[PDB]
Amino acid sequence: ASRHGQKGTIGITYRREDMPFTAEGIVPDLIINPHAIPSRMTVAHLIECLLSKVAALSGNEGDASPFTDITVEGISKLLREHGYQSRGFEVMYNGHTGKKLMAQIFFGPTYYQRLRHMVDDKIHARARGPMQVLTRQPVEGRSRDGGLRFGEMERDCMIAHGAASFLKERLMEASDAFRVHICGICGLMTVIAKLN
Amino acid sequence: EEGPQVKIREASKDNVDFILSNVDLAMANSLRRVMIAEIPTLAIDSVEVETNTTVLADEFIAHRLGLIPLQSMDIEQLEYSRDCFCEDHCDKCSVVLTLQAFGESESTTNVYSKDLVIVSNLMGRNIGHPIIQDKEGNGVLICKLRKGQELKLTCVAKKGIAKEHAKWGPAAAIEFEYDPWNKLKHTDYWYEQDSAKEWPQSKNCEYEDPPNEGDPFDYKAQADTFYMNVESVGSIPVDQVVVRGIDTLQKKVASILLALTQM
Amino acid sequence: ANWPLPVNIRRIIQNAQQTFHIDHTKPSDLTIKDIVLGVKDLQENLLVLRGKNEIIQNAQRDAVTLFCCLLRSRLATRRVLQEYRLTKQAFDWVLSNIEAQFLRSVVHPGEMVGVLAAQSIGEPATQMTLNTFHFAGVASKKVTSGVPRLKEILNVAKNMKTPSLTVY
Amino acid sequence: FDMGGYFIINGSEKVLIAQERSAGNIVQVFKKAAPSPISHVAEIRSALE
Amino acid sequence: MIVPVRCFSCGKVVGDKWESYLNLLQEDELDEGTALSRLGLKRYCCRRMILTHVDLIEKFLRYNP
Amino acid sequence: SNTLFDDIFQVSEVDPGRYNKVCRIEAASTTQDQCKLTLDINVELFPVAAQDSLTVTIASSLTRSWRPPQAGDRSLADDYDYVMYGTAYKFEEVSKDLIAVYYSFGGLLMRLEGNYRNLNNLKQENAYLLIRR
Amino acid sequence: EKAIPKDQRATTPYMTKYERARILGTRALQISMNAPVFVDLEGETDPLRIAMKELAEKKIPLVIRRYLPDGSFEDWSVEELIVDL
Amino acid sequence: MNAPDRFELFLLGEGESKLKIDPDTKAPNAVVITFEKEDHTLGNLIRAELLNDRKVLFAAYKVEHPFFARFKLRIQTTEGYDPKDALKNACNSIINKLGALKTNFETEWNLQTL
Amino acid sequence: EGLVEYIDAEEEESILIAMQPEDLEPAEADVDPAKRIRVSHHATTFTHCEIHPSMILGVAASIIPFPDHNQSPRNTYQSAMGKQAMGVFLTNYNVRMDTMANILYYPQKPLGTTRAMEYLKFRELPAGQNAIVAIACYSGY
Amino acid sequence: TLSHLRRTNTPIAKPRQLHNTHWGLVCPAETPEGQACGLVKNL
Amino acid sequence: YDRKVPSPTGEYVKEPEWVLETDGVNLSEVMTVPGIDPTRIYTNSFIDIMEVLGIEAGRAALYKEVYNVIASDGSYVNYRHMALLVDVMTTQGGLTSVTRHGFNRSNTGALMRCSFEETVEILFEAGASAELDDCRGVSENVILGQMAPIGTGAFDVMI
Amino acid sequence: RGNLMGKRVDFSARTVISGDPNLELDQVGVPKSIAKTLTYPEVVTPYNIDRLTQLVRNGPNEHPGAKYVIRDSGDRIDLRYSKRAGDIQLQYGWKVERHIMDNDPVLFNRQPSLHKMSMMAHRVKVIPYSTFRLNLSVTSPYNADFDGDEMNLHVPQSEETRAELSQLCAVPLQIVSPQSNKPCMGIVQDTLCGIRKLTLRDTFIELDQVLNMLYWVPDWDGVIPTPAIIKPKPLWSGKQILSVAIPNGIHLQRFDEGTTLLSPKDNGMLIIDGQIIFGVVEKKTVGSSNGGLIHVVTREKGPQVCAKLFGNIQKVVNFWLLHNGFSTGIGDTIADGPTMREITETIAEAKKKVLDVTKEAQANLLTAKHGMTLRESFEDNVVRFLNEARDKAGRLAEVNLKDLNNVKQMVMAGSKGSFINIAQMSACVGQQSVEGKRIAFGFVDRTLPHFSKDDYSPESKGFVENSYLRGLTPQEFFFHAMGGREGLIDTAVKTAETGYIQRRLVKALEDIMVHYDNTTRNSLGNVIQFIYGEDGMDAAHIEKQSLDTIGGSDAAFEK
DNA sequence: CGATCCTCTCGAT
RNA sequence: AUCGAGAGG
Ligand SMILES: [Mg+2]
Ligand SMILES: [Zn+2]
Ligand SMILES: [Zn+2]
Ligand SMILES: [Zn+2]
Repeated sequence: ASRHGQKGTIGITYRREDMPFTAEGIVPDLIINPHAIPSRMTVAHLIECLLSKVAALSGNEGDASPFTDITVEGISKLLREHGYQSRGFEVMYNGHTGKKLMAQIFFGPTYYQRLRHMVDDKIHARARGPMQVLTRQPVEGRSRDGGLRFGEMERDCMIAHGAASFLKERLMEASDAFRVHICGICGLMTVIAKLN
Repeated sequence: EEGPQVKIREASKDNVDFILSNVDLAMANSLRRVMIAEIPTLAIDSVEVETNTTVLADEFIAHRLGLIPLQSMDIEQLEYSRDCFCEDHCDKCSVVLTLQAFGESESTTNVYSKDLVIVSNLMGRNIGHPIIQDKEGNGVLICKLRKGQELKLTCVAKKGIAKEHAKWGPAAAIEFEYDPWNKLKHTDYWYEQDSAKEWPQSKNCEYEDPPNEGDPFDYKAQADTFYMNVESVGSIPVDQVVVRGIDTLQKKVASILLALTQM
Repeated sequence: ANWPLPVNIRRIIQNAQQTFHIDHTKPSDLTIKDIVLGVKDLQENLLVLRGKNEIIQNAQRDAVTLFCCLLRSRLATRRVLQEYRLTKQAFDWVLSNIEAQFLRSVVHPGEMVGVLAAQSIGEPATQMTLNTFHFAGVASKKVTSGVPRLKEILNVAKNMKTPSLTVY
Repeated sequence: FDMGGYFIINGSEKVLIAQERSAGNIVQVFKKAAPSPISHVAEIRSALE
Repeated sequence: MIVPVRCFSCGKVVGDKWESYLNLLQEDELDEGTALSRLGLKRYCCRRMILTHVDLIEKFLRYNP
Repeated sequence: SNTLFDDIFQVSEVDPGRYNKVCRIEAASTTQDQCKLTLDINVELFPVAAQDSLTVTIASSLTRSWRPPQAGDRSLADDYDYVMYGTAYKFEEVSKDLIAVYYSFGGLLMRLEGNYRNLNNLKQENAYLLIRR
Repeated sequence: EKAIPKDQRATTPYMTKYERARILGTRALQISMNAPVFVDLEGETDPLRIAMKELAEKKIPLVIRRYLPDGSFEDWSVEELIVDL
Repeated sequence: MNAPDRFELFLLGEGESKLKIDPDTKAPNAVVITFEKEDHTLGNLIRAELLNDRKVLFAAYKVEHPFFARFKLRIQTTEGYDPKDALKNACNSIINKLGALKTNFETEWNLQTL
Repeated sequence: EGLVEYIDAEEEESILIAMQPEDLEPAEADVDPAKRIRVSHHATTFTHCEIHPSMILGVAASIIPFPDHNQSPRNTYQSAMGKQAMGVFLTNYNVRMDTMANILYYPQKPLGTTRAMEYLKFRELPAGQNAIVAIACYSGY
Repeated sequence: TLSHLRRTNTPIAKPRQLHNTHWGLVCPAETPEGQACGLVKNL
Repeated sequence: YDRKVPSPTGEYVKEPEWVLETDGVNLSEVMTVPGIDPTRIYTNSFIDIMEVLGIEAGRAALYKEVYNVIASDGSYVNYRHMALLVDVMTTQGGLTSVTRHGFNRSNTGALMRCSFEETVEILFEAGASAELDDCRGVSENVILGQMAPIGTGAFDVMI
Repeated sequence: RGNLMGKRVDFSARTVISGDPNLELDQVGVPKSIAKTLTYPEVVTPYNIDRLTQLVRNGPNEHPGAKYVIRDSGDRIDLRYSKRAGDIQLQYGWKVERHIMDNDPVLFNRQPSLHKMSMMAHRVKVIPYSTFRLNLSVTSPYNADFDGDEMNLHVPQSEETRAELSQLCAVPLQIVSPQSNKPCMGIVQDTLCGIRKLTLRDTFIELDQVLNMLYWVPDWDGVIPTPAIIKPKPLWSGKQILSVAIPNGIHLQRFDEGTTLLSPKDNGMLIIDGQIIFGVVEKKTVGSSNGGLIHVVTREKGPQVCAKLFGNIQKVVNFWLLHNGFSTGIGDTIADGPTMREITETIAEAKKKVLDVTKEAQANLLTAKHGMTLRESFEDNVVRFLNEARDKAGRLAEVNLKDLNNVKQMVMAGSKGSFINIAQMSACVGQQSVEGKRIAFGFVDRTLPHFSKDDYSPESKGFVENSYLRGLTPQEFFFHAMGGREGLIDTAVKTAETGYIQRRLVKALEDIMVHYDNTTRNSLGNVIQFIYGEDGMDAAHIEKQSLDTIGGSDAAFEK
């Protein structure tokens, strides 16, 4: 994530050759979607990138402190003084073909954070395993090799669909399921099942 | 001579600025791609750690070791270990480096790429000597030691391509520009008032004639004449990054031609 | 005029026009008897209920009252000819299409409608922003809306926050 | 760089979370609901520090 | 947490320029901008590498063992 | 077969409504004092100005996968400068005698009005627009 | 007791989505358990795809007992039930 | 953990062969060559050179998924011309072009002083 | 020397605060269009001045570049996430025996800082990297 | 860590709202999303 | 208020009309006021519509209400859905709420009502009044681990 | 509740979700390791014996393999340990618990599952890497973004259980929602954005790309369409090549505003025999709109056909855009020097309006209407002058943005962003409210201690005069912060409240289903509706249709 | 007697 | 297991 409430998982890794490139030969370490911008309205993110680009060029720390008189225009002036189009845009060539892109890419340095929650500490699959003692139901948690909970909300979904037998298998074959002997008179779990 | 043409503007020990005139864009780019990913080089692929009383972790150190540029001049004389018939490695497929450093002085002791030493039989081919451009002569700073601090490790440097791991990249960035005046209209300049005033004029604009407005759009024109600057890390010289680039590509196009007769 | 009804007739017509390559110059091979009776017969065939009895027959008749309105307004003598310019081939194809599409459009016994409706209201309720409204510009627009209102409705609120009488 | 301010209870670092309480000895008046018989109320949360 | 060998973006060797960089600042009394360019770090990806580096090893080395 | 319509037009207006490559042309026939033409032209490929006198032709000849020119001996029905291919979509009779045709050249629209078009232009997936001088 | 005769059958002549999903399921189950196949499996091997063919060619020998709310039922043979959808 | 070995990008597996010729189901004299353990470096370069052939009616390539190295190249030629030969000619033309470039850069490099 | 004073909300009630020292009290009598619109003098009976408006924020929020240019929740969101971002929690990490310890190989000091980061020890123990980012539609992954 | 050591908890008329009086005292941004939003504060 | 009403020519026309809005309800009295349109009078209090105009009007108003909540949110739900909910509350003769007070107090299977709320106490008077569970509810068959009579299981398959 | 209506279950997997432009709508990208854990109990029949044998021989560690072999008398053979794991001569009637393979039906879900569309049957596609992968067009019914979400996967263990999924729960068969009688899946983001760009009259593509784009469509007939232009260049339009993704017999008409069969501005839509004639393709055409390509395609061609459509449309657009590119910079929030001058003066005239009204209120010259306070009116008035100001300021800004403006572009396509977004970012954020009213005097007669007592002015009671571009002042910041919070507070409330509502609705109507006599009844068999929805029609099979006898003049009716 | 779903981790008795 | 805290969407 960026310092602007911009959560994001790696969708894919591309090697240098497949990456869009600058005429200088610069290439991104990261590609964020333009669609994650207009709704969120996190303008500071775009400004940070602008300022940070001038910072790396001039070899000066960027003043991204709040209540100041640092303007986008003022930063844009200095970036142009470096031979780059003032609003962060840069001509980029497609890694696959080498052809120029019809769109110029707003590209520059942006401080990104490597957060907790990594696929590998999260993946979990279970296909029969540890059963709780009382309930005789699959145990809880990835850590204990547990069974995922097919809650009522999920039960309701299946009903809607009209899948009577998938709902039965989910609640019997996977999870629970037991064979009890009933008295045809009192109808209770009394019967002393002396099998064999 | 015949097809693709070259005019070298600038030439250095680490950079080559040249024009790739009378060439297809698919060719200019595939060349740029091979220049990045596919030229084989020599890089450390195995670290056996005997001692580590350092501030840094085993694998942290092992990783930086992989990144140190090593002489790759005679890389084709060295074999890929996966092709070699030896059990594991030898001198036909690998170069063996040693690193031993101890905090002798009270003052912080630095560990450079100069401190790595070749143990393996080189068989007189220019290979494995860590690349040094540092004026002082002590290449890359691997590590720093205090006092009781020690580091004893053995490295196995192997042939490989960037396509497997970036350490095997013989070059840094390749600069690449075509049509500095946008006469091909391959891009559509984003502006506020004037595209011309807002977009900085290209270095290579001097090398081409400006569009001239009193003329219709050249619809038939194709992209030829490519302004390029290939920069090498030093493992291989710059002339070689481009020649070996051509070769690698020539060789991979040849493998297809050969696969057709094979089937 | 616009109301959710099964069988998109506009599309059936468009499809017949393309399928049969209708030409706006050549005069149709249709009759008033063909169009007038044709539509009338199609109506007797748009089944929803089946039992031979009066109650179930009147139930059926009622169930298709509105669709038949659309059907008539769309497939009327002048429109069929002056507008659509159908041929007897294209016209009979249109009739069999509606007959089929309608019978498909019917609900299947077994459909778990109760849950469906409950989820159908629940889902968009969780998409509700502002327990107030955007009517905040005027200080005479204060009416219980959003989730608190839906909460009032469902609980059958004796003491509602915004009781209002709209006098005509 | 460690700032302290925490404890070490059985080798575990503990932080006492600042507890927000309504200040005592403060006199406050409150209007009371339409069904309620008392119109307004004056309260005092008298405590000895 | 020591001077990365090679710039993540392009790969230009940067793990041999740190001590040189520090000297240019202290001894030559230059500024970071002109210092980076004197080391031949023309591109900003290569610039952020050294400029933005925090050398925590100097701190870790201070620990007695 | 051959030609379906062929006339000389006088361009009144040429509007690039928020487009850089395309322009909507407004023309009337030099001959008939009723014949209209409103058409989207790619000005980047063939520019058009005001009062420009242009020869417009609608043919149906020079079906299967498109083969690149390959002018090894290839002779196409053009002595023209600008040629499009399109589809007919509406035939609006603007009352009494005045009739109009609608052609989309992959979204580049065209509307030709007059009368004498009659027994030629049909709901053909065909129609090649050819423009010269 | 209880039933409904073949004549005077008010339920849909058209098979429900639920009817065919349960029908294909039950058949796919039989096929998977080495039960005989009543159609020439043209290059086919999947039990559901085989049941689908068996339904397409109307050779599934099963009957839907259509219960009404009062407890009464209407027996419809897969063979007679129309399969539009 | 579910990440495949990087050598799988350029090294052939068990049963894996470089080219796989499959005659196209729809078009006549059209063929689909499946290049295994190959990216845009060869696809684009071959596809581009195939367009330069006047008797080539169609030539397009694709990478159906980025996880896997393989790419598909569709070639359609004129009556009498075998697309395998069209690919053959394309390959040689590329090889010849590369040779010239090698020699010309070599010739130039030898003049450049530094 | 009584040049500064400690004020609680109860007392804050009885006082008049100027935001800026300069911009809030010199004299009155062209403008930068780019610069934000700031209201005139109006009230001029000041008893105190704000030491620095950026001080209204705490630890997590003092790390955000230009929060004054962001929608209000994005600032709450980042405050929750900064606490989940790896860095160098302490120099003695190599010496502590703790349940989970996440340490960034080569942490980078941000190219875009807040004046508050000097006291927050951020450029000394950073938690993140200065990635070259492209906002672009590419493979659509 | 720093942030943890400067946390406030408020147990149980409008406790969750960023009150005017919080100016310069409690952080306007720093608060958990849901459950204890506005109840858990940072100085 | 704005009003779409037919003109003498036949087409619908916009005709603005004066309407009175009230903070408070006394339907019984206000409807019998001279000068008003008693056939048109409305209240968001559907409970008052239920007492004054009857159950069917109660149902009608109850839908108009549920509708307006969804509508205001710019959202659209198919009539039949809300229609069903509204009828469920209605079929009882009065207004049965979707709370443990309302719907859950019904004659439905003891095991199905306990699945909602007041779990134990529902099952307590189930034993006390000696209730017979129909076992026709989704919930009972979910508890019993049997194929519920839901779409797929709403019919028996024969040979 | 925790053990009976819901319970923990076997054959269940979970992980982080990721976007896949190369996966099919109905597919799900299952990580090898997961597929390797989860099994299907497959009975041995001559049809599978050869595949099953090889699989039992592949083992539990090589993917297209298995763990466990069940024989007669019920005993399990653990393939990872068994000495005879290398042996095993399979018998018919035995079971092979095989690894989850490509094209198996799987129940895929995202919690909260308040929709039947929240649980769908997917086609397994065993892939490398650790994330579950899905087609971006299945994002909405699940309500999932890839910001760190996790999804749940379930495996049917029976032949009828796998049939129930593929015949009733399958993604293509859920495309058209019965909830809102419109589709519940459409074209989104890059695809929605690129499609607009590709479908411009100005968008002209050539041979090289055309051929590539054509090949990209799997179902492609192999016929190169005739270029719309055959003059100095064989040049195709975007509309042309995209029309390739559209199947034959597809007819679509719209008419928006300017739309006149000659569509001057390229508005509305016209598609005949699956070929776009005019009109730029955006959200109205290609979104989950009532009368869009998708509702038409599903009802005309079929679910499986429509499902394929997404992929085809994705494949072309995605590719075209991959090569065209699209960004968003700081420059896209920047409005003209003259525009800002106008925006600034627009707010300034609102300020006077408020002040003059304040002067009027303070003079007792204010005369409030019936039913509301002299103050209640004042506040409502000021609130209005200030909202108007922001709307007008924002419109001034919106009008200044060119068609090259990336933010304007996203709005135009309908991918991301609305007016307010432009307005707040580039001209003026506007007034902030808490509890409906504007910023309150939390301090005695003051919103903040930087203000004088009794100040009702815009700036004082929370009016943010600045844009996010210009930046907010400390006061503006704190006030924006106050309203910001209310949003988060009631977000938390709204989610926990609606959650309870949902359950009570679901419990109340659980047992309501259409019986074999078209009746709608509960578990007691009590009539709720005599004909479902009063017409006995299924909700998905319906759509808004114009009844032509009701409208128009009696003159036009007769005509 | 109710007051969102699901999920992860850790600590203590 | 229980009880509790923190966290993710
Ligand atoms: Mg999410
Ligand atoms: Zn008994
Ligand atoms: Zn060897
Ligand atoms: Zn670099």
